[PDB]
Amino acid sequence: VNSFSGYLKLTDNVYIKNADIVEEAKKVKPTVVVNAANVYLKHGGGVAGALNKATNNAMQVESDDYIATNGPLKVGGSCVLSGHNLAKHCLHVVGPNVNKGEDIQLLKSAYENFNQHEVLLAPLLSAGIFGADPIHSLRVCVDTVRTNVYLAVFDKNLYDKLVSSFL
Ligand SMILES: NC(=O)c1c[nH]c2ncnc(NN3C(=O)CC[C@H]3c3cccs3)c12
Repeated sequence: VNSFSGYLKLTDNVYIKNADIVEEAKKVKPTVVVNAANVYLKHGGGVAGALNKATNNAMQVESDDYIATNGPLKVGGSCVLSGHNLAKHCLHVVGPNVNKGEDIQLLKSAYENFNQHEVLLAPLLSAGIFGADPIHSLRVCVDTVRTNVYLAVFDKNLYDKLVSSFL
């Protein structure tokens, strides 16, 4: 039994809510919040910009040090950094950005990173401003992640569409 409230059960291990992941993080303080990152950990907009803003830019400062030491991530890859005031840890996961011309088949690899953590609060990878089909992303999530995932989808119309079309 955990502290997530109001989530709609989709499968054995996947749940969903119409909420801002940032506000969910401030309320639950989960062990792991997932960031929808890019390979440079440049947190300008989307989920990343919103999370980073909520940390008063501390996420970006930490991320710049990480990149200076380790270089960029891979598309489909991840790294674990601090969750700052929002969670114990932040798992920065790079889904492919179709609007940048990145390869859609890498979305499954991106979701595989979730399996290294027992419970996660997460956004819908590669959707929104990342340009991929959100129905496809939810499908890949449910078919790839085996650990317990609490998905927050900010857009109300999209949330309703995702629930109503889910198989
Ligand atoms: N400014 C924002 O994008 C958000 C701020 N809080 C959020 N909490 C949940 N989801 C959000 N965005 N996203 C969707 O609505 C579906 C896809 C997902 C995205 C993932 C990567 C880029 S956008 C946001």
